[PDB]
Amino acid sequence: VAAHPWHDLEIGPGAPNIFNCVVEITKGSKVKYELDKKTGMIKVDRILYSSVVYPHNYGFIPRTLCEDNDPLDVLVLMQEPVLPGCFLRARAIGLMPMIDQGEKDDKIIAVCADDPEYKHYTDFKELQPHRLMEIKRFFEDYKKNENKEVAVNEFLPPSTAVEAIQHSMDLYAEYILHT
Amino acid sequence: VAAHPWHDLEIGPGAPNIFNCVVEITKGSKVKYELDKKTGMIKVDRILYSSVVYPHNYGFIPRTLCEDNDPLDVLVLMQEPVLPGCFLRARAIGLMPMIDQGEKDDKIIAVCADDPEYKHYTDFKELQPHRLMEIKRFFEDYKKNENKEVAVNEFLPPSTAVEAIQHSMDLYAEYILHT
Amino acid sequence: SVAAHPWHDLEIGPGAPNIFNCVVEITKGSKVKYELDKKTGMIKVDRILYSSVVYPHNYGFIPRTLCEDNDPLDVLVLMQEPVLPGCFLRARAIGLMPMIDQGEKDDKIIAVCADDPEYKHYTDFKELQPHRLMEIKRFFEDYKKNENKEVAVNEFLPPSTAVEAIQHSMDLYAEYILHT
Amino acid sequence: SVAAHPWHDLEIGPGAPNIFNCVVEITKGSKVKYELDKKTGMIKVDRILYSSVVYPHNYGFIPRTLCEDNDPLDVLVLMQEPVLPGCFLRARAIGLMPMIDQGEKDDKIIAVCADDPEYKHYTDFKELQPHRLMEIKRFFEDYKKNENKEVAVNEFLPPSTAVEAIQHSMDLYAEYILHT
Amino acid sequence: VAAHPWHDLEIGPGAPNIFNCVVEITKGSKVKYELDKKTGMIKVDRILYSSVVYPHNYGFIPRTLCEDNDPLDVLVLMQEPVLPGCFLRARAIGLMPMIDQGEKDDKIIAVCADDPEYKHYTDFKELQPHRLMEIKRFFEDYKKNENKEVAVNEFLPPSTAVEAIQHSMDLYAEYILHT
Amino acid sequence: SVAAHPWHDLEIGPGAPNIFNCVVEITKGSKVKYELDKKTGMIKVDRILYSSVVYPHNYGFIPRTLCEDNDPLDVLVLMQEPVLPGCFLRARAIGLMPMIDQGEKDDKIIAVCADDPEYKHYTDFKELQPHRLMEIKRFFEDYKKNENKEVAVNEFLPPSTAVEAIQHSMDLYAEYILHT
Repeated sequence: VAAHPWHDLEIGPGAPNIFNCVVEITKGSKVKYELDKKTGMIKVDRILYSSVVYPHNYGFIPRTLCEDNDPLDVLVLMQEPVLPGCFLRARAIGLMPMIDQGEKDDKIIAVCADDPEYKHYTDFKELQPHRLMEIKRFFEDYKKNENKEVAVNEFLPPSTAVEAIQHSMDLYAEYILHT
Repeated sequence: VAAHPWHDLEIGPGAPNIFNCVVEITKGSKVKYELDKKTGMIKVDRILYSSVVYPHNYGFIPRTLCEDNDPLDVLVLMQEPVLPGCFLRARAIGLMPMIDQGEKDDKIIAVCADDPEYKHYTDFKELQPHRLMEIKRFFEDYKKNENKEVAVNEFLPPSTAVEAIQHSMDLYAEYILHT
Repeated sequence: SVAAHPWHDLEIGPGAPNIFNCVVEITKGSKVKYELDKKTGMIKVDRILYSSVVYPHNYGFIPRTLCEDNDPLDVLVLMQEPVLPGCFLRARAIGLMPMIDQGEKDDKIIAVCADDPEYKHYTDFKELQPHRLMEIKRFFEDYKKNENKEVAVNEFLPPSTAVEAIQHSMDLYAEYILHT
Repeated sequence: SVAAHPWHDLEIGPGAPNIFNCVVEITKGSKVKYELDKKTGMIKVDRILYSSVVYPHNYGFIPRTLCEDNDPLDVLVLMQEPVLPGCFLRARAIGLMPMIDQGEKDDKIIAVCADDPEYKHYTDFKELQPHRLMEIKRFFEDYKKNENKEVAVNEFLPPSTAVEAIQHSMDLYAEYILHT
Repeated sequence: VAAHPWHDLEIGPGAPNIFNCVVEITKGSKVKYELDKKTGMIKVDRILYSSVVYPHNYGFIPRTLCEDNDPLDVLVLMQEPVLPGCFLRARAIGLMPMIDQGEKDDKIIAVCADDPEYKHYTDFKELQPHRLMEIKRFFEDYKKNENKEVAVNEFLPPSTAVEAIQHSMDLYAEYILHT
Repeated sequence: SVAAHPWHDLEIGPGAPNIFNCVVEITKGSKVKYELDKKTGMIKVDRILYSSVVYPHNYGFIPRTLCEDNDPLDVLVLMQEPVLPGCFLRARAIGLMPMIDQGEKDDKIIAVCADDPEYKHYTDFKELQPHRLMEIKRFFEDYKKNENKEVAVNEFLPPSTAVEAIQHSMDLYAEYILHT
């Protein structure tokens, strides 16, 4: 009756537009936590190799799968840091296309649907431009001292983000059948 | 063998007087976490709509049930913040009667039984009066900017608190039988 | 060279009244009500707040301003980061928050930090999320309630009103402090 | 107006010796041993503590006091919240903590913040939980152990003894610093 | 499919030399959390009775058992605090022999294998001497105000630590068979 | 006695240039770029950093030093604990970090706190873990990138080079500030 956060937590009734999101990393963290797929526990993947910190809460969507064999990642904008392992309701407001070490790794940019400040945003264009620059720079830089290259491209609108999410929902459901 | 914190964690040998308490919210937090009953995970219910913070650690008693269909809530006084999802041993020292949006929602005021500073308190009357005022004001105010009203009444002695706990223990055991 | 009294010896700045130096007294998230000690220029604990509330933003005063209550003009400064009490920064007014505290007028400026890349581009409080304004209003209405003190907060007024209030404080300081 | 040396230029306050201004040097929870630099009035890092220990409460000194060790009288201030080094607050003595540090006497006041709603009503250290007193004693016994320095802490003495010690420091300051 | 952190999390392929470590206590904490063996949850065992804090992250090795019937404890040196309940990969660099209330209770001193600063240490002798003194003093003192005595002896080299770990791995496997 | 301007009125210390007083402006882990206001001696917010980066260590300046850019000599101080802006500590140089910021030279000292038991025993930057040096270099290369400002950081130079740079700043201060 205790849930594995990727398999057992539901994506939520309003998916793909509104979805449960499991936080892995807190805003301001230098610790890169990640879900351990096997156990469903949080593990330290690494300490970041630069004096950088995550600009926002970061995690993944339960019952999603991508071509890299992991759930779909999400950056969640909100007033407050959230603890790793806790889940929240998020609305997608953009897609951030990236290439990490030659491999495609697009990520959702979302807001917390239960944050009174942020829940009213629907589109990444409504954010201050500096914010977007800060996010882009973070992803370009956070693995630089590991001699890894991350290319970050122009963000794409919510309708693209939501298609990405629906596609990962499909890929997950297709993986669950075989098992 | 991994526990759901409401169903699988025992209430403890000394219940109802002394009980295990699962912390949901840390002292000083603006994040209102709560137990997700289905999964047993911690979720963000909301960010508080006012510039207020929880005055003390806050959570629930495992294997308890109230008329609102949730476990019985507890405010736990102690020297240190405790992380959401962690449990501790608590002694009830009072009952705080409230009405939230017309619905009865009484809460226990407790101390941590393993805090050397606080474990020796047996009654809410032993606390400084200002503390009680601060607690009362918090519950009156924390949902005000959501246009919700919470009436908070005079606190009741430990013997009342312990009856409330025993009653929730009964209501839980009665719910578990049907299933 | 001389170490500065932050009220008297810190300049208000070239862009005033529009953009001005601001001395932080209280950090965002604080339950400690620090204030300028006018005699020494040190920061003092006035009180610990009597409720489980915290300052929603950094808060301080404008140097070389005076109000009828004998104090510099108060400012709430929105920006990404907490700032330490006693440090100063450059701020731009985006509104005025009219209040009455224990029957006395006590208007406060709402501003943004002019050197924060995120917030320096705001010019008007109406550009902020509505919730933000509600949180700020509620704070000032609630923060002295458990001291049985009443604060009424009225609708916020535009930047041109803010700027006029700042200019007036500047004149009252010159009249009462600097020139006699 | 003049910016203040916090030892010399900050007044001890109208209620002294009972209630007095206190300058915080070290914040509750800190492993950094800050101290007043007597020459400049700035705060300096004296050392990082040599053990995994932290100050149990805010700690500082009383302005315009002097002890035989050539320093102001030290004070441990109990209250709800951490206070920043360099800020001052109003405190009430509730006891005296007699100690010997490397063979020299070094009594310290134990006090509460007079403007903290929770703690301002305490008048005597015996009103605190026994554990609190044990933690404080252990801290002072342990905090220099890894520097091979010995501190013996004796049983705490009542407020009337505290107040007498404060009055004496006030007199020694007037004698040695103010009047010559 | 959700893991009990002692039973269900693997010790890791490189054990005993490199092992998964479940953090119980964060660097800087006055809260002594510990694993609840029954549930696999984190619980508050006590608030420390002195004004002391853990000098480093602290936890236990999954699928290990000692003569005191608990998993083997580990102090993990790294740049950053880690949250209770999260696991990480650690390399043993020493054994710290202790006697707690007359009972033998040796503990591993390790580094995080994924911390770029610390992963390159192989031996406790490579640490500044003051660090070792600080650690030793912490264990000698942290239970003093509870009138408990902890004797801490000279640290022993990595090869001893690794034998201790292998032995606890054996004791665990021998306990698992009966069940 | 006089309250001190931290650049002018704080002594560099008896052990200089080897060991020197250092005034912290920015705390380890901070995204706020504080700096000394040379006119007042107060700490001011220069900017909030334009990237999601943080200072890797405590950072400040040496009192009674001058560089061609009209500012005291900058210092990065390694130690166990964050230190508050405006406080001073004793530091030992272990290297020099040569940089060019927007085409202008801007060498900075790398040092350790002389009163931190862990770090006071280091004498040379080569004794630090290689990763530590890479993190520091990357910080200075990256921290102004989103302001479209370029900083090139070159290989670090030994303590004897650091010490010479400090001595030179001391002489330039005496020449330009103290003696005229």
